[PDB]
Formats: sequence, structure tokens, C-alpha cells
Amino acid sequence: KVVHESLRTLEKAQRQLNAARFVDDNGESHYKALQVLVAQLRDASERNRT
Amino acid sequence: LNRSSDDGVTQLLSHIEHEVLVIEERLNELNETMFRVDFQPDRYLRLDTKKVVHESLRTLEKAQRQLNAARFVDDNGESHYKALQVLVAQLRDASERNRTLGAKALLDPRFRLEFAVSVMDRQSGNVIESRTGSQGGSGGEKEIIASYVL
Amino acid sequence: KRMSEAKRVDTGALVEAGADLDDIPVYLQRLQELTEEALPEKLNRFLDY
Amino acid sequence: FRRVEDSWREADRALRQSIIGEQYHRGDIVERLLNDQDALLNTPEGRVFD
Amino acid sequence: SQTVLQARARSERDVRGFMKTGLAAEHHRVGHLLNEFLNLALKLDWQRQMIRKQEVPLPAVGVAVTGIPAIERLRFKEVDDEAEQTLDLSNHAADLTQIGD
Amino acid sequence: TLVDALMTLLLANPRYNLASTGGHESDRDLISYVRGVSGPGDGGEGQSHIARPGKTVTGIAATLEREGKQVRLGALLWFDSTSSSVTDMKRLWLFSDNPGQTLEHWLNVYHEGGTRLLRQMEKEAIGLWTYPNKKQYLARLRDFFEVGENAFTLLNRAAGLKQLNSIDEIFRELVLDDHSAFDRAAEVANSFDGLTEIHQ
Amino acid sequence: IPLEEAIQSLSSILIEHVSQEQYDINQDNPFLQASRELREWIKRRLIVER
Amino acid sequence: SETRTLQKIREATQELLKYGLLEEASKPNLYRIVLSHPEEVTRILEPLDLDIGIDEIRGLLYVKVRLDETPAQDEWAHPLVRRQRLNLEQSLLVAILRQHFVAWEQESGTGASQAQIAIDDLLPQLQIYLGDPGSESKERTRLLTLLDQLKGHGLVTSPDAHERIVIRPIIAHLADPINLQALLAWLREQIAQQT
Amino acid sequence: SETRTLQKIREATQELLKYGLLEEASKPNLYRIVLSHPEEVTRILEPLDLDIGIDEIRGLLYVKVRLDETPAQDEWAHPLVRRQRLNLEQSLLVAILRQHFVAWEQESGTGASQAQIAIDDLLPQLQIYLGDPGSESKERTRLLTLLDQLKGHGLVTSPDAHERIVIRPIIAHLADPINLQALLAWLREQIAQQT
Repeated sequence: KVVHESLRTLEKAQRQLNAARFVDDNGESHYKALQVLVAQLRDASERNRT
Repeated sequence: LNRSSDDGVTQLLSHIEHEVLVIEERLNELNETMFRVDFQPDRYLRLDTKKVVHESLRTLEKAQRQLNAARFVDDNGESHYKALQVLVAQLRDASERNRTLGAKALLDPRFRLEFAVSVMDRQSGNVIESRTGSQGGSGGEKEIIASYVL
Repeated sequence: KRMSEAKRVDTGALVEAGADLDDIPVYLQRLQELTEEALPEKLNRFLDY
Repeated sequence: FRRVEDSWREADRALRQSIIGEQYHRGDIVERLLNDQDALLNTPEGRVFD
Repeated sequence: SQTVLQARARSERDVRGFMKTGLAAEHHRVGHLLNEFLNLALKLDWQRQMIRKQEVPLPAVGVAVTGIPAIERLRFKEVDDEAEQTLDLSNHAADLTQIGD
Repeated sequence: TLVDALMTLLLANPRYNLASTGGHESDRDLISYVRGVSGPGDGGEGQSHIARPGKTVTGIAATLEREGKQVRLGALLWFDSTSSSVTDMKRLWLFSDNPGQTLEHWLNVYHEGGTRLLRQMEKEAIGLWTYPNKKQYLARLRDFFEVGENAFTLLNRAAGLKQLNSIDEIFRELVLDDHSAFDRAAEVANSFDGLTEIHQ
Repeated sequence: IPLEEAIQSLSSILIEHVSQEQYDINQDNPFLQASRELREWIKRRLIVER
Repeated sequence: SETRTLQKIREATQELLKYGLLEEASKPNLYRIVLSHPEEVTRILEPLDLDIGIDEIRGLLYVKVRLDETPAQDEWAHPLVRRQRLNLEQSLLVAILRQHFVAWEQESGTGASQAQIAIDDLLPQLQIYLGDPGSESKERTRLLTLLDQLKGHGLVTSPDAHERIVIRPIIAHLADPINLQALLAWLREQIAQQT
Repeated sequence: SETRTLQKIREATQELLKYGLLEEASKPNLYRIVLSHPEEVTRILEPLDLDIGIDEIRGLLYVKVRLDETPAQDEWAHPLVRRQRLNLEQSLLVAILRQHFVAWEQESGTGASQAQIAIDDLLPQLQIYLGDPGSESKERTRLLTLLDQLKGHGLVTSPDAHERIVIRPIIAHLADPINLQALLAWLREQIAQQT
């Protein structure tokens, strides 16, 4: 088993999203974290050859 | 500017074409050797070489002709200077980007003549084949091709 | 010039009008409507969802 | 009959030309439309024909 | 009689419809400009059908691009060659054996 | 050539002539075999290097036996013009448990009629199914043998592939079935597009 | 009258009077000439067609 | 190594280019996709000097030639714009179309691209300008020929079975106040020399 | 708001998209520029699934679909690049010109300036496989028509002032020369058998 920087970063993003939802704001943070997480999703799905 | 001349490019191209000619001559000798062996059960083999003239030297000679025309024209030597400048700047761009295959083509006698292989009729000398590499094959064809050429 | 910039940014109804004083009244109407009707409800839905 | 049609057509083009002439004068336009009567009354023909 | 009656009613319908159309747009921002354009147009001779064929600088909206000239789009005629029918099937003696040293 | 014929029968996209490479390349191909290519020739008009230049038809097949029952697979590849590219080639794939459906019968049927008569032959016959499109052909093949297409790929490359240069590739691609969730992750990412649009 | 029915009848009548030499009534295709002449009688407003 | 743009973005942008415009009610997916990355769209098109306008209130997108680094220009002269410029005969129909479009919008709302007219209604309108050659065959022929040219510019769908047509809303962004004003100016200029 | 691509690169890009080609003989300085900036080019093109193939021997840049490997449809389908299948006359002329280019480079090497080919010899060659439409005038006229069409695809120059023409190095990268040569040999053999 190995947790590559990719999976490590995704789990970091999961923690970040948890953190962002907890903080209440103009939606900037919650949206930001959710969006970067979905961005990792999209990047993986797109560049599935890398 | 009048002291500027084509003497620089003529000697360089003369030496380069001398290298190309030497390559082709020794290829002819190797062909003589290749005329003695038989490659396939019913063929003998020959090597090939053609002459490469790059877009780089094409533009070089276009700029040379336009420079000669610029000497016909007179605008205080500024069109003359611009033509010679484009030419020398292209030369220096080839030297600077020597890595790019275009510059290599512009400077390299090895680039300046391409190579290929062909299969020969031992009986008549006729030809129906020319291979650039060794693709296709059944196993063993590659072996013969590689061994012979190598 | 700023009316033209407004149209350059425009996305909807402002095409009905040009870059002249007569278009100004509609500019103001739309500014009010954006500030009052649009922006708060859009924020409502966005944050809610 | 062939002439009555010409009369209608002439009255039509006249009316339309004029109302292009009245670009902004809603008064006449609404005055025509609100009326029940035909907008193409070329009576010299129309009425006799009727 | 009915022929002329219908030729009348049709034109009546068209003019009433034009009346309704001009009425609403008679003042709307663009509509007033359009009417201005209509009247300036009235002056031109439309029977000059191919000389007032004159280009105006209207905006270029809906500019599609297509038919990009890529060499790959080229393909060559399917020249049918029908020297014979494909009926041959036999196994032949081409599976027979005889070999050298 | 014969091994390549087999691999063509089996796989969607086999590495032809893989053996000459040693396991990492293929440089012959379907149409070359269909047209009997043998070498470059003069490359300007010479048809000697290409044996079957005119309208030609090619067929290959094989038959195995488990528990006495024999399954034969086949394929047909015919051109109708001097055109020398894949697009101008017409296809058939064949899948039969009836031993009587031999390559000879199928070739006879084609001689008797084009693709339409081959469809009619499929209608008439039992224990026979044939497909001009390879997707359905290999789908039926795979739900018949109960081994995924990945299996056949490993089979082909296994014919050669003596290197095993490094295990990681061999296993991850050739051996192991695939269920990486790129599509599923996209699915998730796409559910959020709605929210993104209200945001925008 | 149907347009081409008229073309036909006119071409028939045209050939009848080709003997009127000075007006050079077409011979190689009187039907085409009937068409090229109905064009004229429309363009000259003798016959509106509807 | 590589940074392939979102393949979805590639689909949407390439389609949009293929048609010059793009309508929601027809192809909402690529439409929303471009709505999702209008900046990326723009920067993709920017090298080509092609730029995207937007109309959400009717469900439209479309290209429009940029005007930079060779100021202003007659847009049409750009190499990539693929058709010949509108000509005032077309424009004469264009004005009528726009009139009908705005008139229908001002009573059915802006909630549809289904602004419709029957061909026969146009006939009187042109008849005033292009005159009355007195043969329905000629006038209707010229009418459909004009309409055809316009659908070439994409403004109006071709006739249906019921001799009725749908105005494409892109018409509105053609019959701009600003552009109409430049047009009226140049037209009065023509009047002044015709006299 | 956004920065704007280098004007020269945008120029070369737009030209290359109008004509699928850029050449030392046509825009040689743009040719040098793109050669120094190919990454910019491909980056611009890749959202559209477009990409250049290059030819430094013959001073030719050209386009080519960039789509990836192992597609769902065995052959690529591209929203923009619509495909043509030429009539026999054109295809035959192309094959003729292709083997002409090959012969010229055989005798003169790669990149050697093309010699001009005479309509005077073309009309015979067409006569080899096309018979006669009714006159030499018709032969020459249709030859020039097809040459116009070919120049339309950029594969040749215009009919020059001396009723010769020159070949465009784009020929060096046609779709499938095997299709050309198979057809050419088949045609000559067919006519030899028929006679």
C-alpha cells in the first residue's frame, strides 16, 4: 500500500472541506474548498494518463 | 557594407558539400561491397543516399538573391543592410538554436543527404522495394536487415 | 463610454438600449432591480444550496 | 373587376406609405385601428361594388 | 366576385396587421430607430435591383467558423473494380508439403 | 501471420507481429494482411509488394472443442475499390457453436450475396451469430467464454512479451481487471456543476 | 388560366402566326418562346398573375 | 507534462465555433458548459480575435469579432469570418424582422426564442420597397431567396410546412441601438448624395 | 481585463486556420515565428482538438486533428473538419501530382525547388484515363476548373502566366498515398487491358 501525494492531497482536501463548512462566511471558503476538491476530481478524471 | 561579401558562405558551403560528396562516395564504395553479397534467397542488396536541401538554406539563398537585388537598389544601403541582416541573423539563429533539427539540417552534412535501403535483382538489377527502417516482418527478416546494415 | 462598458459587461436586457442619455433611465432601473430583486435572491439560493 | 383590384391595391400602398410617413404619430394610427370600418375604403369603387 | 372579395380581405388583413405591428414599436427604443430607417429607405429606388446592392457596416454576429481546411479531410474516389466475382473458395493444393535442405 | 490471424479473430485491437519486437510494439496491421503486403516496393505504383490490390475478400477462422462441442470463430474483410485504407474495407465477424458453419460455408454465402445475404444467412442458421461491428461480436464472445476482454489482451501480448521488464505494468494493465473510478469521480464532480452555476 | 397551360396554348398560337415573318416568331422551341413572352406580359403589366 | 483543457470545454467550444451561435433550448449542455467557463472560453478564442457575447434572458450565446491591435476595422474583413457581409437589401428585411421580433417579445415576454411570422405577411412589406412586379411567383421567389441568404447568416429558420418561420433571437444583437444608429447615419449619408 | 496574445502569433494562427497551411514561401517570417513558438501554437489549438504537423525540410507548416488514441469510433469524428471524397478526376490529378512530387524529389533530393509542369502535358495525362468530353477546348477548360478546385485545397498554385503550375508541399502529407498509387496503377492497367 502507498498513499501517493494525490491521495494524501485529496484527504487533505476532505479535511479542508470539513473545516470550511464549519466556518460560516460569505460562502467563499465553503465554496472554495468544495470547488478545489471537485477540481482534484476533474483533474484526475481528465488526465487519467498521468 | 561593400566590403561585405558572399565569400563567407561560399567557402562554408563548399566545405559542407565536400563533406556530402565524401559521404556519397564512400557510400558508393560500400555499395560496391553490397553488390557482391546476396540478401534474400533471390535478391542482393543496395544502400541509398539522396540530397537534402532544407528550408533554412532555401531562405538563405532567397535572402542572398534579395541582397543582390538590394545592391541594385539604393536607399543609403538600408535595404542592403536589412537583407544582409536577415541572412546573418538566420545564420546566428541556427548557431544559437543548433539543437533544433532545422539548424542541424542547415549546418550538418549528415542531414544534407538522406539515406535508405533497397532490394535488388541479382539477375537484371531491377528494384521493387525501398525500406527506411525494418518495420513489418515475421521474425528473422528484421534479423537479416539489421545484421546486414549494421 | 461607461454605458458602453456596461454593455460590454452586459449579459441580459441592456441590449435593448444604447449608450445615450435616454438609455440612462433604463440603466438606473436595472441597477435598482439588480441591487434589490436579483442580488439578494441569488445569494439566498446560492448559499442555501 | 380588374380595375377594382387595382383600386384596392392603390389605396393600400397609399395608406402604408402615409403611415410610414407618420413614423411616430400614434394618434392617427390608433384612430384608424380603433375604427370598425375598412381602412381601404376607395369608395369610388368600393361603395358601388358593395 | 368572390375572387375580388378575397383579394380585398387578404390585403385588408395584411394592412391591419402592419397597423398593429407599427403601433407597438412606434416608440420603443429600437422601434423608433427602425421607423426612421424605414422612411430613409423609402427614398431609395428598389427597382435598381442590382446597383443599390450596396454593403452596409452592420455588426458581425453569429460568425461561425467551419470547414477548417485540414488535409485529413481528403479522401479519394471509391473506384469500383469488378474484374470478377469473389466466388473462389477452394482449399487448393496450397497446403501441400515439399521442402529443401 | 497465422498467429496474427488468430489474434484478429480473438481481440478488438491486437498488437500484430508483436514477436519481432519482443513485447512492446506492433508494426503490421489488419489491412496489410487483407491485401497481402510484403514490403515497401517502389512505393509509387508498384503492386508487387501488395498481393491483392484489386477488389479482394479475406477470411480467417478456427475451431476448438470442449466436451465434444466445437466452437468456430470467423471474420471477413473485403474491399470494393483500388482505395487502400481502412474506411473502404467492409467487415464481418462470426461466432458459431454449430460445427457445420465453416469458413467454407461463410465464404460461399458471401460469394452468393453481399452483407445483406450474410444477414439473411444469420437469420436462416441456428447456432450462428455474425456481426459487421466488432463491439457486439466480442461482447457475445466474452459472455460466452465468461472471460473479460482484458483476458484476451493478456493472451495476445503473452504470445510474446518475454521481457517482463518491470512487473508494475505487466500486472496493472495486462493482468488486472480495471475498475478505476474516473467515470464515477466525474459523475460526482458533475453533480456539483449545478451549484457552480448558481455560484457563477 | 394555369401558367404553363397558357404557355402551351400561347406556343400553339405562336406557331400559327410564325408566317408573320417580320416579327420572327421562334421556331426551334415555341414553348420556350411562350415562356419568354409571358415574362414580357407580366413585366409590362398586361397580365398580373396570382 | 500536458495540460489538456477540459475535454468537455473542448466539445462545447468546438461546437459553438461550428455554428457561430448556440441556443439553450436546443443544446443546453454545451451552453451551460460555456456559461461555466466563459473566461476560459474567451482566452481560448482570444488568439483568434473572436469573442463571446451572452443573452441569458433568451438563452443564446454567439461569437463576435474582436476589435483590437488593428483598431476598429470593418469586422467582416477578418479572415476567419466565413461569409460575405450583409447587404442593405438583406438589411431591409432585417429591420422588418426585428420589428416583428420585438413586437412579439413585448406581448409574449422574453421567455422563448419562438418569435414566429408567416411568409405572406412579409409580402406587403417588401412590396412597398421592392415594388409590385405583379407576379406572386417572382415576389415570393425573391422573398424566399432573401430568407435563404439570411439563414446563411443564421438569423432565421427556413420555412416550415405551414409557410411559417421562427426568428432566431440573435437578430436582436444584430439590430442594436448602436449599430442601428451607425446604419441610420450612413443611410442618411447615402440619401444626401443620392440627392 | 485579460492580456492579449502576441499579434504575430495570432496572425499566423488565423492564416493557418483559413488555409490549413503556412509556408516559407507565403509567410516566411510568420514561419520563423511559429517555429520559435510552437508551444504557444499547440496550446492555442488544443482546446479545439487541433494541432500542427510541421515540415522543416520543405518549409511547410500544416494542421492535423489532434484527437487521442483508441477512440470509441474507430476513426476520428471532428465537429469542425468536414470531410470530402473527391471525384475521380481530382483524385487522379492529385495522384499524378503526388508521384510527380516524388519523382522530382527523387531526381533532385528533398526540398529542391519544384519544376513547373505544363498544362500541355497534363491534358495528355487526363486523356490517358478520361477519354474526351468532345473537344480539346473542353479538356483544357475542365483541367483549369479542377486546378482551381485543387488550389482551393491549397495543393497547387494557380494556373500560372505560362500555363504551367507548381506543386504545394502539402502534397508530401496527403491522407493516404497508397490509395492514390493503387488507383493510378489500376487505372493504367485497366486502360492497357481495355484497348
